[PDB]
Amino acid sequence: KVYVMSEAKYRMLPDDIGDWYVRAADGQMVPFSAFSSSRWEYGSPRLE
Amino acid sequence: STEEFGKILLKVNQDGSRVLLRDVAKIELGGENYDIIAEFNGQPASGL
Amino acid sequence: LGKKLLEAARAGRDDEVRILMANGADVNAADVVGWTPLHLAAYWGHLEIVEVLLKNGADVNAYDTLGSTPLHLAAHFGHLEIVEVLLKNGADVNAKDDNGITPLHLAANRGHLEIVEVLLKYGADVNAQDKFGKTAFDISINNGNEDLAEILQ
Repeated sequence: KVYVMSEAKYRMLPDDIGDWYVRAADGQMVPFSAFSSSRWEYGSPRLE
Repeated sequence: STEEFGKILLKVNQDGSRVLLRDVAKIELGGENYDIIAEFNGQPASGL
Repeated sequence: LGKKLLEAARAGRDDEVRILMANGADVNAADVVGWTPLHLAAYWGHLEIVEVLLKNGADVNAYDTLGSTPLHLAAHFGHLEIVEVLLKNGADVNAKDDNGITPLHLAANRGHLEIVEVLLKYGADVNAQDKFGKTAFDISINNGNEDLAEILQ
């Protein structure tokens, strides 16, 4: 297989989300912080 | 819920006004098909 | 020791929370994500423990690593009794997380009509905007909750 993924150090902290940029149609690079909001919640890690 | 499907954003107009899915469609829970209808002694019914 | 309080405050073990704070366990003890016992109590809806924590001097405006307060959680999860107790103990009603979201924004978004009125009663800025420039009214209009939109004019 061939796997693409972030290097460990860029996917460890919640603050690393804003370091990731997406290119818009107009060509400008947009950070995740620009078009996203985040919050801590609780959920199941194993649904039976 | 129908509430969440209704507020799906189709587009935003040039004057900044939003076009939601509920502005071009009716959102209700309904059968995958309306092809099979059953009655038990003339009374509305389903079955297996 | 402060770890047991975090776990006990979450579990809703009313008895153990008092026993642990009798041994002076950190009542502002934060977990990995920055949640105090008052966060876990506010989230899971433990009214008795929320009061017991605040009466033992728990930081009412304690914020997690994203800037969310116990009031944010209480308001968002339709906990009317806990919102009142928090606000009675001087909880910042206009508190903003790293996104600029307020307890009103959250309560309004989930349509907790009773909580919205309690928040407005304590001077919740109705014109308060998030990072996307949305008021609690903008939310009610988009949600189509006309009962809530009436309260925010």
